[PDB]
Amino acid sequence: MDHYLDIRLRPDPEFPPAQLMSVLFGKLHQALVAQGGDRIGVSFPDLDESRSRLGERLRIHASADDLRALLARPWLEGLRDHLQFGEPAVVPHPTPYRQVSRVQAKSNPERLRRRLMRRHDLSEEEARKRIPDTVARALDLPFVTLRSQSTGQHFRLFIRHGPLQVTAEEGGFTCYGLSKGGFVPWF
Amino acid sequence: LSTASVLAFERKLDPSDALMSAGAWAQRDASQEWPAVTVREKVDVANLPSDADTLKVRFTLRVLGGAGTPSACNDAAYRDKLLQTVATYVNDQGFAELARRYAHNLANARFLWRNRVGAEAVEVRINHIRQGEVARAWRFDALAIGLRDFKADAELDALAELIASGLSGSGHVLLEVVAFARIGDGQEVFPSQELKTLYSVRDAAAIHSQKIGNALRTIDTWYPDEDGLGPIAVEPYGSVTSQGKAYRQPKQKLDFYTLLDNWVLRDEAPAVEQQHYVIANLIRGGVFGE
Repeated sequence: MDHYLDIRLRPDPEFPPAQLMSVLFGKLHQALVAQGGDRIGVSFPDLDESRSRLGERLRIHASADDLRALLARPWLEGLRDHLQFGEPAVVPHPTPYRQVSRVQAKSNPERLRRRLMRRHDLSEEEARKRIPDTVARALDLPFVTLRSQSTGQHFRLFIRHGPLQVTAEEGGFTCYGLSKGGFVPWF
Repeated sequence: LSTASVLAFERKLDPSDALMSAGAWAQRDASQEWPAVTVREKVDVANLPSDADTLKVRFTLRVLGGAGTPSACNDAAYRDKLLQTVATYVNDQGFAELARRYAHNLANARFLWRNRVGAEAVEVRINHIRQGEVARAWRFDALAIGLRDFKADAELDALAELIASGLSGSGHVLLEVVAFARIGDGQEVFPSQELKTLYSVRDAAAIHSQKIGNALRTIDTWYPDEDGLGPIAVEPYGSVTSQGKAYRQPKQKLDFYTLLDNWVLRDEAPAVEQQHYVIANLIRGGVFGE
């Protein structure tokens, strides 16, 4: 990534930080996966595990040509009122190894029992008894509040931050920005 | 000359509930007969009809006037002194500054709280109803106009003059606000939550009157310390719910109560900005004294 674009979310009284960042992530998801591109990635420079927050600013790590069209796109724009966005800047030569990822697991015994009974044609009791209380697992990492048709209340967003390494392997990222199995430049 | 234990000021610029409906941007020209948005169950969420890309919000606004005029006051001397100070302020300078700021808020989509977020095009049309007829209309664009920045415009100036006249008591003023926001097909609106229960009138979703009047009065931009946040809804003690921090603390001299007490009893004229803030607070109304 030869150009780094730093999008700083400006504080606003009308909306909270969590809702604003959720809107930002949602808007970016459609602006990156649908738009295409070989490598599309962003990182949270303010990420801290003490407060369990997602950071007060975001950094989109992409190429120079990729960022040139990303900011100009209408979808990715228009939110300049609440967020301060600059232009691409060359990242510092020293860089750490960090991979941002998402944790996928189900915390509901019902989903597992239904999925099992709808495949092997089991009974209601067979699926209920087969799912014990030790089968309910969910990520405990910091999860930003994203409210959508999935959950009425604030729903957690599972984001896994990769440990710091020396060797940094780049490559193509996901569409919604999920980890594709490689780290990203950490500045 | 102590203060009056009983003080009340009737609110001015009091809006009504804000109804919501759905339609298409093409149909914006003639919003009549637009189907309303009905609450549904899943918790409860409200989404536009299957084929609808534009949201409509309609709420009226009245200008009563006589902001400084107290509804109830224990002492006559205090009331007269207050009225004199208010008259002096009006004579020196008119409400054109407040009217202009209010005009900007109405032009932009600041009233809408969450629906505007992620809104590509918001078109507002503010009419003027006199004797049942539309005397003069105006059409603005919320997206192009800065939400946190105040810019001068001919239409805005004319609207500010009309509002200033109404507040001064020249004549009755009625404003019909209509907003159109492009979100997307099957998107989810964010109405005012009720104590999840969504606010609904006549089996139609809407937004609370106070929730709109709170945003319309975001005129507090003179706080002692600025971190770049922008205008804060005019409130005593400059309190902010979302930020969880209270600016314009009582320790300083910028406090509303302190400023009013000094400017009335002690005849200490505060900065012009503070005078505007005090007039805005009086317009909002409340309970003072003891």
